[PDB]
Amino acid sequence: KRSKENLPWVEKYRPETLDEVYGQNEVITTVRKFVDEGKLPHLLFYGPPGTGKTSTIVALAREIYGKNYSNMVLELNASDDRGIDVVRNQIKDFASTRQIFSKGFKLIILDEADAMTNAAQNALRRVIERYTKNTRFCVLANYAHKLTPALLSRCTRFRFQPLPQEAIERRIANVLVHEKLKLSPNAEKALIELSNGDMRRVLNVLQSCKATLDNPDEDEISDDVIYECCGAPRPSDLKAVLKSILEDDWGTAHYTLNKVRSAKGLALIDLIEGIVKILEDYELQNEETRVHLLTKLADIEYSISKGGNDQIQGSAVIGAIKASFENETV
Amino acid sequence: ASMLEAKFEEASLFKRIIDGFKDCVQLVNFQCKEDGIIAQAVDDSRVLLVSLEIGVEAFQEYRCDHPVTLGMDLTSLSKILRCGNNTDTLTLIADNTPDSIILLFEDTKKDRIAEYSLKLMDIDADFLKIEELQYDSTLSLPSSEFSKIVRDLSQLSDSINIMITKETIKFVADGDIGSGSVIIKPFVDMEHPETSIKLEMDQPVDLTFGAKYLLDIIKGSSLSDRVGIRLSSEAPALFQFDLKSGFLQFFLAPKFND
Amino acid sequence: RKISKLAAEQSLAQQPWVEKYRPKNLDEVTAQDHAVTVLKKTLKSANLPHMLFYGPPGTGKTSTILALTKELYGPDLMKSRILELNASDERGISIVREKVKNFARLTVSKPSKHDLENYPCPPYKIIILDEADSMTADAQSALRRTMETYSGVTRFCLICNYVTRIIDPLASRCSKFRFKALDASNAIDRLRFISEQENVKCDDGVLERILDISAGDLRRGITLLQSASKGAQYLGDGKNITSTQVEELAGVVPHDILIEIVEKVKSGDFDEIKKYVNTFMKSGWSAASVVNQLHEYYITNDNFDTNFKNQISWLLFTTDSRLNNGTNEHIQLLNLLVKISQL
Amino acid sequence: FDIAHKMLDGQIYSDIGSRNFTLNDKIALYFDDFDFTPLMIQENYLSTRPSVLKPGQSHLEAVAEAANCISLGDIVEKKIRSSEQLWSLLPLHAVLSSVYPASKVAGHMAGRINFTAWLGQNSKSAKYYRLLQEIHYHTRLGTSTDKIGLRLDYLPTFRKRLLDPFLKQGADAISSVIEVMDDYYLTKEDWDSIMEFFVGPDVTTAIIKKIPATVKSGFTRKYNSMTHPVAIYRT
Amino acid sequence: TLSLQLPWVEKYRPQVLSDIVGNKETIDRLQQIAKDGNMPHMIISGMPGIGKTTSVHCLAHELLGRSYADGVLELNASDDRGIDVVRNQIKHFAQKKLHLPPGKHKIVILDEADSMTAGAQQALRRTMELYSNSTRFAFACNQSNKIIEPLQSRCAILRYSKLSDEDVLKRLLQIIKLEDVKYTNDGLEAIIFTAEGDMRQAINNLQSTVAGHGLVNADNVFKIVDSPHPLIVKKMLLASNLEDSIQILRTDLWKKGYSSIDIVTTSFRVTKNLAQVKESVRLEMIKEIGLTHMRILEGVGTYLQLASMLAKIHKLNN
Amino acid sequence: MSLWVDKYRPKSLNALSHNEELTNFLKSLSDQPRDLPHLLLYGPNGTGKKTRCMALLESIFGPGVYRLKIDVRQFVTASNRKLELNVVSSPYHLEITPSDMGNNDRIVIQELLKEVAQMEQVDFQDSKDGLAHRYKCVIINEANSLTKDAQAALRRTMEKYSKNIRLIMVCDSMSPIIAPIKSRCLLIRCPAPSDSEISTILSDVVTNERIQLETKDILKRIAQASNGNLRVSLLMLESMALNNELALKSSSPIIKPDWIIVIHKLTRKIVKERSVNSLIECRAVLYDLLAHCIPANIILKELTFSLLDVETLNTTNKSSIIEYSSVFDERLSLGNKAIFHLEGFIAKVMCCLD
DNA sequence: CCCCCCGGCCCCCCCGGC
DNA sequence: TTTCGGGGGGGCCGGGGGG
Ligand SMILES: Nc1ncnc2c1ncn2[C@@H]1O[C@H](COP(=O)(O)OP(=O)(O)OP(O)(O)=S)[C@@H](O)[C@H]1O
Ligand SMILES: Nc1ncnc2c1ncn2[C@@H]1O[C@H](COP(=O)(O)OP(=O)(O)OP(O)(O)=S)[C@@H](O)[C@H]1O
Ligand SMILES: Nc1ncnc2c1ncn2[C@@H]1O[C@H](COP(=O)(O)OP(=O)(O)OP(O)(O)=S)[C@@H](O)[C@H]1O
Ligand SMILES: Nc1nc2c(ncn2[C@@H]2O[C@H](COP(=O)(O)OP(=O)(O)O)[C@@H](O)[C@H]2O)c(=O)[nH]1
Ligand SMILES: [Mg+2]
Ligand SMILES: [Mg+2]
Ligand SMILES: [Mg+2]
Repeated sequence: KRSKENLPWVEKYRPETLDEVYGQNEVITTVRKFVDEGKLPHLLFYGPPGTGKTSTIVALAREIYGKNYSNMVLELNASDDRGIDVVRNQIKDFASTRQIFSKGFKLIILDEADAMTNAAQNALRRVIERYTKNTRFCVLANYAHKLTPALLSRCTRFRFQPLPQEAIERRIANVLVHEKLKLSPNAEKALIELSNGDMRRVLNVLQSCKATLDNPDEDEISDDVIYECCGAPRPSDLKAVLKSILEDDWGTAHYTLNKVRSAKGLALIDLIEGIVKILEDYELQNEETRVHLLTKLADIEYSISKGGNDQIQGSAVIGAIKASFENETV
Repeated sequence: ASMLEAKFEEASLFKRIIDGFKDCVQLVNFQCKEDGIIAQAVDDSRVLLVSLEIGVEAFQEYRCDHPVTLGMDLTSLSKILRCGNNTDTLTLIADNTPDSIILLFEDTKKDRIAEYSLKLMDIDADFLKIEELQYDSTLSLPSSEFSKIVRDLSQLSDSINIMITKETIKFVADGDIGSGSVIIKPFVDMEHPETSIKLEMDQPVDLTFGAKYLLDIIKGSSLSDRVGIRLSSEAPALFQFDLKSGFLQFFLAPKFND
Repeated sequence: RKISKLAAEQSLAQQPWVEKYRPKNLDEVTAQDHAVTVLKKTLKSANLPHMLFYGPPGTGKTSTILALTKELYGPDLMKSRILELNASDERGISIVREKVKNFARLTVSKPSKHDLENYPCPPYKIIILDEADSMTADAQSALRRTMETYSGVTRFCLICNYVTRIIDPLASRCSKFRFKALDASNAIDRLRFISEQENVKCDDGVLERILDISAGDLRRGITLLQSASKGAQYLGDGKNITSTQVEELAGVVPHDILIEIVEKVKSGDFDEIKKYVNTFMKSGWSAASVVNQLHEYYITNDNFDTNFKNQISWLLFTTDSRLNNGTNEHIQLLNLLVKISQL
Repeated sequence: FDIAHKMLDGQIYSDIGSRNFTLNDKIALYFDDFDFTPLMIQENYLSTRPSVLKPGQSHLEAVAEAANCISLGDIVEKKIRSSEQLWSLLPLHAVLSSVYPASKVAGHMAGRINFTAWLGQNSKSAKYYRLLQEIHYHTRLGTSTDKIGLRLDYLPTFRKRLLDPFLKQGADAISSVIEVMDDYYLTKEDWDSIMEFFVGPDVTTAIIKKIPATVKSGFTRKYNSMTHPVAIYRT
Repeated sequence: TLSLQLPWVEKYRPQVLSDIVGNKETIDRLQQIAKDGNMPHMIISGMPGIGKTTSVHCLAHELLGRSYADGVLELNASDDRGIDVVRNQIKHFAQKKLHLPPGKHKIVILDEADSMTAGAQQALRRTMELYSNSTRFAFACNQSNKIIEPLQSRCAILRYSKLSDEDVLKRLLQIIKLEDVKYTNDGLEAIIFTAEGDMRQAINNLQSTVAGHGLVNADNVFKIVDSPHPLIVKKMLLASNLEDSIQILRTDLWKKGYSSIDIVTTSFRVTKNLAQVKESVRLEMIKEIGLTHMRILEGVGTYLQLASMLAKIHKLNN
Repeated sequence: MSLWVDKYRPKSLNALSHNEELTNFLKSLSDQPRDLPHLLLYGPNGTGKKTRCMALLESIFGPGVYRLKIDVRQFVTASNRKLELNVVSSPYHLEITPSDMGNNDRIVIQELLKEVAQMEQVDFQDSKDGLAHRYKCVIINEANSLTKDAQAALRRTMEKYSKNIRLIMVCDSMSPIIAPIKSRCLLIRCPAPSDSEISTILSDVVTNERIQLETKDILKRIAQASNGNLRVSLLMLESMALNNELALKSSSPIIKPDWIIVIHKLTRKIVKERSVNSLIECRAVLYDLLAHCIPANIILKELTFSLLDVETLNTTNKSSIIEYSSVFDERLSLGNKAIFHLEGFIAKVMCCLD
């Protein structure tokens, strides 16, 4: 903790103000307008991992209260005890009492509320209702099915979407400026593709790529560096494997799969995912081909998730694809 | 064992100071500088703030080369402190960039030495300067009387309402089984000045506080025989107990009027 | 009575080869450069992220983390800077909430002058959760904010064989490192070095055959090499170790038995297949090895058409999946052989 | 009992009956007593005359389909009560264990509805396994096997060397039985439990009863009139 | 800004029985009871946000007037309600002496009574029986089945029905008139459609839309209120072609950030409540959905698994 | 007196009769036991795995390994339940069967085995080399019955404290053993004895016990009835000798266990009658078998292989039967109540036959 | 120096979906 | 029956205070 330069990039680039949150323009604008005119309702932030929910709520709290926001908000998460007793005593006392420092309203942030017990959620209902005159609640979740309908009825819902490509590009540009790094367009495209809308993945991969370069100042991050550090298949490898499977005979397809995998020690699961993504865009005359492909590939993925023989799994992938595509003739 | 070295002639003083607010907060950051020791903490509910100050005069010997922050857990510190006897001198020792603090109990007459080590914790709670505020009412009264009133009224209800008006202080509680009201007035006696009730009023005040917080606050009555309560309509109540070379302050937020 | 304690080197000299030749520094990790280089650069960068090592058995994950800690802190400062929890310790939600959080919030242990002069000594400690895939979902969820809040003084390492067992938030928080399977192409050098150190004499291609039989697990290969060396030493003839001895030690079915099974399958008679399989099971051959050998024989054969291979691949995959659940080997093998014979 | 009677009624599975008593209603009926509903269904799903058989489908085929679904439901239940505590799977367990098999064989109860017999059998199995473990650890120092191997292989020979002598040589074989018992650290309770394990044509209840009371009295007296060794020394 | 605007759910919370919409017969019965007194033990059950707590509080206020503070004991899930509380505090309140008009009684309001433990409910029985001459009990809950049978026997059952779109529109129009909110018919229709009979949800959505955009029309309402995902799941399951179902899954659910666990649970619920489909087909779809749900719970929560589930469902439907 | 199976059990490596190659391999392993890795002996039941493990221990340490004693260890769960584990120990080795506590076997791995692993050897146990032994041996019987959590707990224990203990795990099948544990062990295949070796052992027993035989062929037949199970063969020989006044004739019949007879009767009933009432009777028979400590997997295997031996069935029926057996064996592996899966298998077989 | 009040462990019993 | 985890209720034990 000697300096902020010792922190992982995922935490060292955490937004500190609402202007540093990208890809959520609608939500940010709406919440900013709510706070500007003092019309903030009870909030719910529902979204997938690493979309900026915790960052957004912390930035909102800092904007409302300034730098000394921690002492004027009650933050609870899955690492802390949040039983029914906690709701009855600590949350109730915080909601029913005035602020120590200022005379403003009070904010309670229940981060990762989907891990809360049903009893605590039920106890929270009348607490939210009775003290809404001076207190507001913010809930954060990845899974909505864990939240009771009563709690959802009292909150205004905001959905955090997977980060758009432009936002990831802007954040990558800022990180490159700060770190004095160079990135090629192909490397950026590959990084965005593997991100799947999660900023933390982008930042971790960028840190690994920087660590990989012999000379981070002069060297530039190329797609080869990304593929090496992540140990992921190249698009050319996937195309070659799929072409061999579809066109060549069994012996040649087996040889090609083995050679491609052994060239860089690729994992079979990554190849399966890439081939599924490629085949999604394929136009199939018969729906039965799609049915067979999806079912068999899902079965193989589930089997791989538990281990098993790798060579047999690869042969199973080859055979499943061949059998499924045999239905495009008649 | 040279960076910070502080000595208490009697270990009972530090134990009593710690026990004054050990039940209010759990994690405390003690900041030690050449002028003495300070500490500020906020309870889990964020309703009560504890501020402790101890000056150099309270120590037989005190040396602090550079400012040092030490994060401690209250229950562990109290458990270590209760080991020492009342006739043994206490010494707090810390090194540069310490990961722990050493407590040494010495008994020269019996040549008894007891060393304890407490691991420190990283607390990101910066010292919040409490800007001085003008208060509508300031009343100083014996600690025992306030403790008795709080203990009596807390039985009837979970909230205690304090009203200060012209030459009168009223404590009221209303509960399921009944209600209670205690009225006191300013009074000065030269024969027994320690029992005097002093009141200075500018505007009348009326504030409601949680009973449990007051029960925790009154635990500092051992430190000082008198307690000073400062109340304002727009500020949290301030309960101060005066030490020989320092003070212990409790800032309590009142309940919302609704 | 009592026995004088043995020296560290003396004690290690009489350990099993897998433990005896465990890597001691990051330079001794064989074929994980794509991640080892990134880890090594942190010795100077001093911004180590949260790490999620995942990979198949015996690839060098635990060794890698131990070597990294050794290089970062040194023999004296390691213990005070490391907290290790694995599947042999209780790791319930309460444990995560209390003990892990308490260790994560502690101030870092004070480095000594020698440690500062000799080692980088980064300003944070490390919590290793080995076999993290055995932890429940709720316990994992309890770590999410602990990882982020105390990242200034603590870093987390989660090691697993099945990455899917880690909840998505934790995987997002951690930087992922995939450990590749160790085969004859990328792990031959280490095995040859070990054999030379132990003075093991073998025919050409024996080490390659050992690594091929191991199928990505270097621990298994080292154990097989130690077994072969013990056999050769006991024999006393001084002859080079041969591939046949290695195969016998590894439980590989002889080629003649496999050909007999293939011929019985080709015949197609249920009674003959059942009788032969009943006789075969008495030898104690592992069903997984038999299935692997049959897959190798059938897939790489030019005498079978595309449809036959398409069907047999799925049959073998189904049998392997069923065997992975701990099923009766006899029944599964008989079913597989009958189904193949009906193709 | 009422849950079993209603769930197995064929009217609620018809086109008209399904719109009045919906699938949600059947799931709620299961949730009335989730603990006992699957057991009752499994107990009583073979004792109905169905009225929902599809054209060309026999009673046996529907019974087999219901049994397959019940097995899948048992797997799901094992999943629910594991270390992961996947209680959110309870609704699915309702469909697989009760609703689907019942819909496969829904009709009119061909006879009296019977309470599940699985709990008593489970208790009996636990008792017998405890007895087997006690016997195994009494004879561990002599034998070379696990408890299962003891039950499947050793027990018949022990019967031949423990019970047959009484039936063949009368009361003159008490000494040999006692010698064998001592050699394996067996006690009288162990003898009785061993005799209580056999099934099929090897049942010993009638054979034991037919033995003259004098022979049993003499055996007990001889056993009580001497010292015997102890395998496990408790302290 | 440190100032807060009072939510319209609280500002326009009905204060009298005549301001509550829906369940006309029950409201009239409560009005008659308030006029004549002799309120009996009652249990009010219904779906969230339909005016149960409002009804109970209004009835108590009209019944007691100035004595409300002394003669009402309110306990909910946020307060301590253990067996000790029932045995001491509630008993003390029941035995309390309080002079009241010749047709009024003390009232104990146990809100969210379905969360109370069995022991407390059992202890309440003789307390209700013995002190009924001066005290009456009003339970409010979402599921009346959680209340033990002896307590139900002692109380009058009042099952609240869902609010029709007419009543929601009527209340929304009153609030709009009282607040001078510019709106359009399409916006109000969208708000009502998204509310699904939840008055609290409708009012909150209206207030949020007004705050965030000013004019209440369909575009702004849908920007503030997302289209419920259960309808999207139902459309996905009812698609004729596998390609259309996969399109809906990938565009309207997966790319919007909905988790796989949420998607599979919603699919299970929608399939359960799919009356248009034959029950046996629904059972097969539920079997497939349960297989997928178990796979996701194990840890494989991928888009491929959901696509495979859709493929199996379509194969069954064909 | 003591049964012939126990009385004549070899107590040394040089006393082993069958599988000379395995004996030589074990001798090679015991030649330099200081760096011996963990061992996993897998093979068919009743072949001599435990005998070979004991012989290896005797060769490493000495005859004292055979002086065994039994003690009781107490364990407490999170629910405060008290469990007792019977530990068989010698001055050099310790034996455990954690599966005895079912799902609580993990406890044994976390507390007992870890406790033993953290204790160093201090008693002066002089070895053949000249110095004292440095590790103790821990035998885990029925290792394939351990829960996955117990094996996971074993994972790091075997590695951290390998200098203090060495593990020997005996199993009838490696399929339920997780991959990391197999990676951590030296695998040893234990083939069943041949018919001739079984005949030789039986002839030696007969000569020692003075049993009259009309011809040697009788022993051969017993071996054929054993199907490679030496323990079963010896017990059957003793039973036949007792039944025939210690005189075996060529016409003496082969004695089968009671549960085998019950399963054969059930198979005949299934073949004869295919009806729901027959299914109810089959359920009653299955309950009777289960209540008397007959494992479900054994029942399924025996029933399948008895059905496959029926001469009236055609190839299609046998193929369907074996497929159903595979499916329901998997179900039993992943299931809890075995009766459900057994009844499902019987119903499917009945449908296929009809 | 002894008795009583009252906070905190310790244990044991019971849901767990909507 | 029951493989975690949460909640509740009752029983002692012991610190502190009072007489
Ligand atoms: N919209 C964003 N803009 C910039 N950085 C982001 C954004 N979202 C995520 N990040 C980055 O990823 C890190 C984590 O962001 P978070 O706000 O914690 O995401 P999250 O949605 O709260 O994750 P979960 O739901 O707890 S798994 C931040 O410190 C940022 O560095
Ligand atoms: N990359 C490697 N380089 C050198 N030796 C290795 C390597 N991987 C495995 N080994 C050897 O095998 C032994 C075990 O290696 P480990 O680091 O324990 O593998 P692992 O991936 O942690 O095993 P799991 O996942 O717990 S089954 C080491 O002591 C080494 O002797
Ligand atoms: N019939 C109604 N008429 C007018 N407003 C209503 C009505 N029902 C609900 N509301 C409004 O929504 C707010 C909440 O109503 P409640 O009475 O709390 O509903 P509820 O059914 O008790 O909620 P639950 O069951 O505790 S989740 C009221 O203050 C009203 O502003
Ligand atoms: N004469 C002789 N008997 C053996 C030999 N191996 C095993 N046996 C006998 O076979 C019995 C069963 O052996 P055991 O190890 O318990 O079977 P397993 O552990 O299930 O493989 C033993 O009691 C011995 O009597 C051998 O090599 N020679
Ligand atoms: Mg977050
Ligand atoms: Mg490892
Ligand atoms: Mg309500």
